[PDB]
Amino acid sequence: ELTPDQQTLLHFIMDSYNKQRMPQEITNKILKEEFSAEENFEILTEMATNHVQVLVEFTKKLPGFQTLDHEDQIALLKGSAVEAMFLRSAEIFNKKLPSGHSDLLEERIRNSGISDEYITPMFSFYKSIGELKMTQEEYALLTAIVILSPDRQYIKDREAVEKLQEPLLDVLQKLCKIHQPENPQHFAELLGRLTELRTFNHHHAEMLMSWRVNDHKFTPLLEEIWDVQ
Amino acid sequence: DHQLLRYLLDK
Ligand SMILES: Cc1cccc(C)c1-c1noc(C(C)C)c1COc1ccc(-c2ccc3cc(C(=O)O)ncc3c2)cc1
Repeated sequence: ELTPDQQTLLHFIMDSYNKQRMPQEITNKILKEEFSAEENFEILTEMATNHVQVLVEFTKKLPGFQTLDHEDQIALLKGSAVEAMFLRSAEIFNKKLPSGHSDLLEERIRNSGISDEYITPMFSFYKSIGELKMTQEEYALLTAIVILSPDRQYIKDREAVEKLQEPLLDVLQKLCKIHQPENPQHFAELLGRLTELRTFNHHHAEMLMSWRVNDHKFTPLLEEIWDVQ
Repeated sequence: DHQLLRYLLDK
C-alpha cells in the first residue's frame, strides 16, 4: 500500500540516487590503468575520494538533512562513510554495473596490500548480499538509512535523527511486502546487513592502519572523513 | 576542525 506521500519520497531519493554522478573518465581508470599493487591502491583511493563527494551531494539531497544541526551533520557523514561506500561497491559486484567494472575492480582490491583476514569476509559479504537479489530501490533506501542511523558515536540529538530514519524504514518494509509477499522475512534480511556493515567498520580501521605503516598517502578528504593524522 | 566536510555541505 504505497501512499502518494511515500510514492513522492522514494521518487525524490531514486532520482538523487542517479543524480549525483561518478564521472566516467575517472571510473574508466579501473579498466585502463596497469595492474600492480602500487597502482591498484592509487586507483582505489581515487575512486573512494570521488565517491565521498558523491555521497555528500547525495546526503545533502536527502529530505530533512539540511534542517539538522551543523555539528551532527559531520558526525553522521563521518560515521556512515565506509558503510555507504561498502554498500555501493556491493551493488557494483552484485548487479555488475558497467561503469563500476566489477571484475577488474575486484582484481585491484584483491591486490592492494589488504590482508586475507579482511579480504575473505569482505567478499563473503558481497556474495551473500548478492543472493538477496536486491533492487536499486532496496540499495538506495538502505543507503539513506545507514547515513541517518541515530546510534552513531559522538551524536547529541539522536531523537531528531530517529525522526528522519523512521520514514524510510516504513517505506522499505512496505516494498518488502509489495514486491516480496512470498517471504515476509525480507525486511528483516535487509536490516540484518545494517549489522553486517557495522562489523566491517571495525575491519576498516585496521585496514587503514596497515596501509599507513606501509607508507600509503590517502587524501585530505578521506583523511578527514575517517580521521587520519 | 573538519573544514572540508563543512565546506562540501555549504558549497
Ligand atoms: C576496498 C573497500 C571496499 C568497500 C568499501 C571501502 C571504503 C573500501 C576501501 N577502503 O579504502 C579504500 C581506499 C582508501 C584504498 C577503499 C576503496 O573504496 C572504494 C569506494 C568506491 C568505489 C567505487 C567504484 C566505482 C563506482 C562507480 C560508480 C558509478 O559508476 O556510478 N559509483 C561509485 C563507485 C564507487 C571503489 C572503491
